[PDB]
Amino acid sequence: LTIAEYFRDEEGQDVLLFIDNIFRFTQAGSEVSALLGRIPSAVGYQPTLATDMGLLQERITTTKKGSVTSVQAVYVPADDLTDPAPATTFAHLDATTVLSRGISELGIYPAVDPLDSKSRL
Amino acid sequence: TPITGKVTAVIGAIVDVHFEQSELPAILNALEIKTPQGKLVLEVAQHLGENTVRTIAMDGTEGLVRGEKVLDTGGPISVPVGRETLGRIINVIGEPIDERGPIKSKLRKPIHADPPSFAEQSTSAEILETGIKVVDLLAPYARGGKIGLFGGAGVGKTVFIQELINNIAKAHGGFSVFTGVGERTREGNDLYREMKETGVINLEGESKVALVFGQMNEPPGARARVALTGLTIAEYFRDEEGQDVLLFIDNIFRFTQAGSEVSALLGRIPSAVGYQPTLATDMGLLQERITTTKKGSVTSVQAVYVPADDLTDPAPATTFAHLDATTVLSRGISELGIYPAVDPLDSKSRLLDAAVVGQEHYDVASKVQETLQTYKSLQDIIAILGMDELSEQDKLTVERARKIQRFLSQPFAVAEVFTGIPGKLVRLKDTVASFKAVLEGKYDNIPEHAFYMVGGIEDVVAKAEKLAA
Amino acid sequence: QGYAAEISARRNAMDNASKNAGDMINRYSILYNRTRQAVITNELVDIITGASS
Amino acid sequence: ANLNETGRVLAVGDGIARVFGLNNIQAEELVEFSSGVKGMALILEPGQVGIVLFGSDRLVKEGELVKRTGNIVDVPVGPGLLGRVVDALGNPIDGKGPIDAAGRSRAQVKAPGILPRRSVHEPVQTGLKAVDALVPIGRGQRELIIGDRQTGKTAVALDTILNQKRWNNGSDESKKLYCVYVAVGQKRSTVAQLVQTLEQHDAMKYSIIVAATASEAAPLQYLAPFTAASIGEWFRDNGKHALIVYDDLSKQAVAYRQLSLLLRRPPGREAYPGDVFYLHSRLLERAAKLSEKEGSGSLTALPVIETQGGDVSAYIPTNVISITDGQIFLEAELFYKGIRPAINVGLSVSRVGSAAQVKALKQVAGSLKLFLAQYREVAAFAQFGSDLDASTKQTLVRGERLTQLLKQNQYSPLATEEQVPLIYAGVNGHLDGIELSRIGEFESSFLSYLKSNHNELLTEIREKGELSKELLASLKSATESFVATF
Amino acid sequence: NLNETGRVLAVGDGIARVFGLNNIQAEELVEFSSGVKGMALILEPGQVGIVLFGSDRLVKEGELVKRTGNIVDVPVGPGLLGRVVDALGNPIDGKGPIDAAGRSRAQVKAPGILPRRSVHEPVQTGLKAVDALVPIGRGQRELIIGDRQTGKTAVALDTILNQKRWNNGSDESKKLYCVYVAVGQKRSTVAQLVQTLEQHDAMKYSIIVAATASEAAPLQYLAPFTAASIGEWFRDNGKHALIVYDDLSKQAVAYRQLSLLLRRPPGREAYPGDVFYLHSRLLERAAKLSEKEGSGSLTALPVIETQGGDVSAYIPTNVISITDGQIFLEAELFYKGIRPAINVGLSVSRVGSAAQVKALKQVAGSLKLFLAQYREVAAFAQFGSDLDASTKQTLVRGERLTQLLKQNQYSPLATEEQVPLIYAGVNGHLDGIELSRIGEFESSFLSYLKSNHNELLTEIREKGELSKELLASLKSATESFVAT
Ligand SMILES: Nc1ncnc2c1ncn2[C@@H]1O[C@H](COP(=O)(O)OP(=O)(O)NP(=O)(O)O)[C@@H](O)[C@H]1O
Ligand SMILES: Nc1ncnc2c1ncn2[C@@H]1O[C@H](COP(=O)(O)OP(=O)(O)NP(=O)(O)O)[C@@H](O)[C@H]1O
Ligand SMILES: Nc1ncnc2c1ncn2[C@@H]1O[C@H](COP(=O)(O)OP(=O)(O)NP(=O)(O)O)[C@@H](O)[C@H]1O
Ligand SMILES: [Mg+2]
Ligand SMILES: [Mg+2]
Ligand SMILES: [Mg+2]
Repeated sequence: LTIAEYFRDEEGQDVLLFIDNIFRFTQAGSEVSALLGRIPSAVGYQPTLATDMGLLQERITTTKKGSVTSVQAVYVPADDLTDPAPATTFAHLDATTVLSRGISELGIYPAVDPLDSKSRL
Repeated sequence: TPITGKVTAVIGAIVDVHFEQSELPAILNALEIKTPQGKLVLEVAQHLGENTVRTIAMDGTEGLVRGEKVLDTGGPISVPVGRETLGRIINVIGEPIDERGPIKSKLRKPIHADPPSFAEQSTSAEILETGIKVVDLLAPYARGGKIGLFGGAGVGKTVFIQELINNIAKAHGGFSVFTGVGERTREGNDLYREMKETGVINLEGESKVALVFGQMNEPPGARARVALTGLTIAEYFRDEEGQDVLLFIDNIFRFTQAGSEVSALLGRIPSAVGYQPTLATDMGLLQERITTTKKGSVTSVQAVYVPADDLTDPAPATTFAHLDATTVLSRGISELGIYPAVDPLDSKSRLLDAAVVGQEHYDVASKVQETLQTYKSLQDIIAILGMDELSEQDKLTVERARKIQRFLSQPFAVAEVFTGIPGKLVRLKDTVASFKAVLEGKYDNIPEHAFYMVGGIEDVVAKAEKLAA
Repeated sequence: QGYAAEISARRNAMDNASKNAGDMINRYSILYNRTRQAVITNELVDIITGASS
Repeated sequence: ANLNETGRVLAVGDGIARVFGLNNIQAEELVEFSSGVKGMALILEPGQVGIVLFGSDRLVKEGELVKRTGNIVDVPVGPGLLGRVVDALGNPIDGKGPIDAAGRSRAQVKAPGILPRRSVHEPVQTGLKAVDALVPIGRGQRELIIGDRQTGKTAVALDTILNQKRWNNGSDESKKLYCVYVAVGQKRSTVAQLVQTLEQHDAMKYSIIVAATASEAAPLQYLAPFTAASIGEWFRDNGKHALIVYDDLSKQAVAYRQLSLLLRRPPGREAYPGDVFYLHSRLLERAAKLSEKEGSGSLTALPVIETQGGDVSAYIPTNVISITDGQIFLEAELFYKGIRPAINVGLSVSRVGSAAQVKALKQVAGSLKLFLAQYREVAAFAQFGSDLDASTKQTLVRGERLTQLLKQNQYSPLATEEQVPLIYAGVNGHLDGIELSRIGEFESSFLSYLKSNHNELLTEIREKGELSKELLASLKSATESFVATF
Repeated sequence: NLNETGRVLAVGDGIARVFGLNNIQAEELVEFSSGVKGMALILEPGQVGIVLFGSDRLVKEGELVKRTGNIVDVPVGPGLLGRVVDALGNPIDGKGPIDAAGRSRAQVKAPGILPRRSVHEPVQTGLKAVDALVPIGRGQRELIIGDRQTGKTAVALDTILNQKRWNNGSDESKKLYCVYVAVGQKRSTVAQLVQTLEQHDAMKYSIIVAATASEAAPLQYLAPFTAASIGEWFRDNGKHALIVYDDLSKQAVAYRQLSLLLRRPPGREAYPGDVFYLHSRLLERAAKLSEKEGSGSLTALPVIETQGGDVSAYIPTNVISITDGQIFLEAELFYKGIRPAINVGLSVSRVGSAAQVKALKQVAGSLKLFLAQYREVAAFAQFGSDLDASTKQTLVRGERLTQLLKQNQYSPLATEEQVPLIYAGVNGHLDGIELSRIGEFESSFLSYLKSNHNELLTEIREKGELSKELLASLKSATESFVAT
C-alpha cells in the first residue's frame, strides 16, 4: 500500500491497488494479537479488528493530489458473511461484488449474487 | 534408611510434599503416609522445584496435616501379578478387597509400563463371533483387538458387557481380567456373585478371572489409576504366559473424567470443555499398552460413557482412534424398544471387508446398510407426511427396513429380567443367511412383530404362527 | 365428486401434517435453546480461559 | 495468638476466607469464627488456609480470630433426631430444644465396598399403584425421580414417606423404614408447609428433615445431602432400614457450581466443575443394602432431578441417571392431561426392582409394564379416524381402563393387599366393560366389598406375600362376583 | 559455567524448566543426564522452556541438561526408502541404521515466488472418480476431508498403491516416491498398514514416518515437519515425492498440548494463536520446482477429520484455505453404497484439467458439472411428479455415471481403463442397461477391449491423447458390445 500512496501523492496519478487476500491481513493480526497475549475478542479475533482495518483502509482513499482505486479479494470463512472479518470489511467499501457458492455450483460464472452485490453509484 | 519428607500442601486430591534430603522421588513413584486406620498412597506427578513434589492421592485426604511425615517407597504403585490373582478381587493399589487375606504372589509389577513397540506389534484379521446378530452381521469384532461400546446414560452398555462375558468369557478357555472403573459398586458386587454361580470363579477351586475395582465412590486419584492396575495383570499373562487375554473395562470414560477432576489442581490450563491438555496422550499411554504382541494376545471390550449424549465430547471422541471395532448404542433406538440399541450405521468394524468375512457375507450387510440409510433418508418425510406421500419403491424399501430394524434386536441371556423372554445366541453363519433371505423378499407378507426379539430366521416363522391363532 | 373427496383428503392430510410439524417444532425449539446456550457458554469459557494467564 | 490452634483472617470474599496460622488443622476440618459463623478448611497451603464459609460473607472481618474444632465436618447422628428439623450442620430450627445426640459422624464417608453389600430383595412400598406395579423400589436401591418443574416429583416422595406409617407403628425394626428428607434450595415456606403436612399424618415422628434453603450459603446446600446421608447411615450401620429423599439434586449441583466457580476451578460443560459427577456419585453410592454379616441394615435413596423442557439428555440429568439404579420419569404432558402420577413407562425403569417387588404384585402385573408402552404407541398411530381398526382396538380399551386404574389421588397410598385385587381386575380384563367415568368408583366400591366380604384373602395376601392358585381362583371368583354387580 | 549446560528448575507433563543453557538457540535439541531428549522452545530471561521427547519419570530437579548445538533435524536421502522411522528419523522397523545422504532441518523454508513452475504433470490415483472430477497434479496440495471412517486413508492409500505402475520402471521422472506420515494413530494400525503396502509390493518405494498415540506431543507435532524434509530431498534432486499427512487434526491437537503446558496463552477453541501458520508453513513446502532447480516436486495429501461433517470448524477451515482443493467424504453417501464417498459438488482440484491426462480430460468434460445438474433434478423428483423428455433422460443417465464411479478398494485403474468406461458412460451407451448391472459391465467391457481393441488401449496409454480417429474406434467398440 505504501508503494501505491507514493504514486498518488508524488506522481499525483490515479493508482490501482489490487489486494489478495484482504482477509489474511486480519487473520494475521489475529495471530500476533494472540501471541502478544491480548485477551481475544469474539470468534477469537484481535480486540483491535475494527481499528486495525480502519488504519489500513482509511489510507486507501482519493486525496486532492491523486487517486487510489483498490479492488480486494475477501475470503469469507466457512461461507459466512457475518464472520467479524468480512463483517468489518463491508463498512469500508464503495462497491461490493459478492461471490456465491449457490451460483457457482449451478455452473454460473462469474458466481456473482445480483442482489447481495451493492454499489454507491 | 528410606527417603522421607513433610507434607507442605493439601488441596483436594493434590498433596505437596517437601523433602529435606538431596534425593527426590521420581515422577510416578508411590509415597506412603501412615494414617489413624490405614496407609495413604500418593503418586508423584510433577517436580515443582525447591525440593517439593506434587502428587495425586489414591484415597481421600481428610485429616492430613501440614508437616506430616511421608515415606518414599522407591518405585511406582505396584500390584500382584500371575495366576495368584484369579478368583481374587483386587484394589487399585494391589490390596485384596475380598476379605480373603493376602495374595502371596510370585511377583509384583508396577502399574506404569511403556506400551509395546511398533516392531513388537503383530497383526491379523480374525472375527470374534459373539452370538449377537447386529455385531456379527454389520460390524464384527476383532480377535486380539480393541472394541468399544459407546452409549449415553442407561442405553445398555453394562448389560451388553455382561452378555459378552457370558457368551465369550466361559467358552474362551484363556484368562480374563475385569476392571471396574468409576462405575457402580453394586454392579461389581453383582458381577462377583454371578461369576461364582457360573463357575468362572471357584472360590474353593481354581478360577479363569481376576477382578480389579475402583468404583464411583473412590476419589479421583483412584479412578484415574485403577484402569492401569487391571491392565498390568492383563499384560503379565500375555507376555510371560504367552496367553490370549480378555480385558473387560467398564467404564473407560471414567478414567479421563478422573484426570479432569485433578487436572486443574495440577495447575494445567484447561483445554476444550475443561478437559486436561494431556487428554490424548494420557489415553494413548493406557490404550497403547492394551494390544497384541508377538508373545501373546489381548482382546478387549470397553464400555464408553458419553456425557450429555454427546459423541463429540473430547473424551469418547479421542477414543475412536484406538478401536478396531465400535458398537454405538443410540438412546433414540433404545426408546423404540430395540435392544440392544446398536446404531446399524454409526457402528464400525475394521474387519468388515469381503476378504475377511467373504464377499457373500459382505454383500448382505452392505445392502442392509443401504436399506437402513434409505429409511433414515426418508424419516422426516414420513414423520411429517406419513407413508402416503412416498413412491412405491420407497414405500417397499421402508416396509423391508422396518422388519430389518426389529430383526437386529435380540433377546439377551443376561437381560432375562427385563425382557421376560428366554435369551438367544444366533450363529454368524445363521445371521447372514437369515438376512440374505429377508433382502431377497422371502418374508414380506409376514407380520413385522414376528421379527421382534427373536433368534434366527426360523424363530420368525415359529413366532409368526404363534401370532396366527 | 372425486374433486370433492380430494379436498377433504387434503384437509385431513394437512390437518395431520401441520400437527406433526408442530410437534417437531416444540422438540427442536428445546434443542435450539440448549445449543443457543451451550454456544454462549462455550465462547465465554474460551474467552475466560484466554486470560487464565 | 496460638498459630497452631488459632488463625488470623487475611482476606474474605466470594464466600472464601483466607487464614494465616492454624498450623495443626486437618483437611476439611470445621472452624469457628469470632462472629459465631462456622467454616471448613478446604485448602491447606504453606503460609495460609483456604476456608469455605457456612454462612454470610458479612460475618467475617479481616484480622478476626479463627478457632480450630479438631473435627472433620461432621453431624450429630442417631435416633434422638427422629421428629426434629435441622439445618445442614445439625443445628435445630423447629425450636424444640437441643438435639438428643447419640453421637457424631463425618459428613463425608466412603460408601461400603464390594463385599459388605447384599443384593436388594425387600420391597420399598410406596403405596402408589403406578410405582409399586411398574417401577418397584427395594431397600438399598437408589431410584431417581426425574422430571420437569411442577410434575408431582415431591408428591411421589411424600406419599412414600406417609405410606411408611403402616409398618412404623409396630415392634418390627426389620419392617420399619425411618425417613430422611433433604430440602436443598427450596422455599423456606414450602418446607414449613411440607413438615406441617407430615405432622398432619403422624409421619413426622419417624422422619428427620434436613434443610439448607434458597437464601442459605451454597456450601450449606452442597453439604446438606452429605450430612443427611450420615443421619440415614446410623440406621444402616445398626441393622435398621431408612429412606433418604434428596429434594432436589439439581439445586445442589447449582450451589456446588457456585462454590466451585467462586473458587476459580475451571468451568466445564454448562460451566459445571469437573467433579460434579463425582459430587453426586459419592453421595448416591452411600445408599446400599448391607450384607448378612453386617446386620443387614439398609439405606435407600430417592434423589430428585429437575429437567428443563423435558430434556433428559442434559448434563446433570444423564449424570444422575448414570449413578442411580433407575428413574421414575414424570411427563409434564401427562400431568397436565390429569394423569397423576405422570410416570412415562417408556422412560422409566427400576434396574433391580423385579427382585425386590412383593411377590404377589409381580404375579398379577404380568407384562403390564411392557403392555402400557405398547398401548401408548398404538394410540399414537390411532390418528385415524377413517381407518378404525377392529383388532388392536381392544388394547385401546384395556389401555384407557388401565390408565384410569393407575391414576392416584395424592395422599392415597393403598396397602399392597389393596393393590393386587385392583391390578388383577385390570390386567385380566374384568374392566373392559366398565365405563371410564366410574373406575375410581369401582375402586372404592371394590375395596369396601372385599374388606367386608373376602377379608380372608386380604389377610392372606398381606401375610403370605404370594398368591397360591387356590387364592388366585378365590380372587378370580370374587372379581366376577363384583363385576356382575355394579 | 551455565553457557552449555543448565540444571533443572522444575519438571512436569513433558515440560521442563531449566536454568542456564545461556548460548542455546531457539529450537535446539537437548540431552538430559538420563538420556531423554528435548527441544528448547521458550527462551526467557531466567529460564528455558523445554518440551520433552520422552518420559518425565526420567527427569528430576537438579539434573544436568546439555546443549547439542543442533537445531532440530533428520536423516534424509534415498536410503530411507522401505524403512519405518520415528519423528526424529530413528529406525523403528528394527532393521538397523539408515543410509543418510544428508541431514535436512525440521523447519525448512518453502520455495519462494521465483524457483517454481506451474503444476502440469498428473499424479494418477487410479480412482475413476478422483482422476475424472478432482485430478491431483505434481506439486499440488489436495485435502482429503470428512468424518471418521469415511475412506480418508483409503483414498490416499490407493494412490500410493497405484504408482507401482511407474515405480517398477526404469524411467526416473515418471516415478513417484511415497512418504506416509502417521500422526496420532495407534501402533496396531501403522503396522497393519505397512503390511498392506508390503503385500502390494509398495513398501520398497515408501517411507513411513510415524508419531503414534503414546508418543510425547512434540513428536506428533514434529512428525509432519521432519517427514516433509525427508520428502523434500526427492523434490530437491530432480525426482518427485508424494507425502501424506494422516491426519493433520491429530497434529493440531498435539500442538495445542505443548502450548497449553508451556502456558503460552490459548486462542480460539483452546488452540495456539497461530495454529494456521503451523499448517500453512508445512503445506507451502509441497511445491513444483523450476527447471533451474531440476523440476522436482513434493505433492501433499493432508488429512483432516471432521466431527459430524462440520466443515465450518476452526481447523478444517484453516486447512481448506491452505490447500489447492479438497476431496470431501460423506457417510451419507458411503452407506448408500457410493464408494469412494466423494461429494462431487463440494470437491474440487483447482489445478484441474491442467493436472490431468489429455485422453481423460476429453471424455470427462463437464462430467462434474453434469453430476451437479443431476442432484438438482434428483431434488425436483423428491416431490415426485411427471417425468418429461428432459428430466427422465438426465436422471437415468446420471444414475449410471454415479454407479460407474463406484470403485472397489485396493483396486486402482490405469488411464486406458478409465477412458473407455467414461466414454461408455458419458456418451450414452449405458442408459438402456439395467442400473444394477454396471458392475459386470466394467469387468466385461474391459476383458472385451483387451482382446479385440488392444490397438485402442496401448495407443491411449502411450500418446496420452485422443485423435478424431481414435475416438471413432471407441465409438464403434462400445456400440459393438451393446447387444452383449
Ligand atoms: N440388551 C438389553 N435388552 C433389554 N433391555 C435392556 C438391554 N440393555 C439395557 N436394557 C434396559 O436399559 C437399562 C440399561 O442398563 P445398563 O445395561 O446398565 O446400561 P448403561 O448404559 O451401562 N447405564 P449407565 O452405566 O448408568 O450409563 C436396563 O436397566 C434395562 O432396563
Ligand atoms: N397425584 C396427584 N393428584 C393431584 N394433585 C397432585 C398429585 N401429585 C401432585 N399434585 C399437585 O401438583 C403440584 C405439583 O406437584 P409437586 O409435588 O409440587 O411436584 P414437584 O415436581 O416437586 N414441583 P416443584 O417442586 O415446584 O418443582 C402440587 O401442587 C401437588 O400438590
Ligand atoms: N471404495 C471402498 N469400497 C469398500 N469399502 C471401503 C472403500 N473405501 C473404504 N472402505 C472401508 O471403509 C473403512 C473406512 O475407511 P478409512 O480409509 O479408514 O477412512 P478413514 O476416514 O481413514 N477412517 P478413520 O481413519 O478410522 O477415521 C475401511 O475399513 C475401508 O476398508
Ligand atoms: Mg452401567
Ligand atoms: Mg418439589
Ligand atoms: Mg485412516
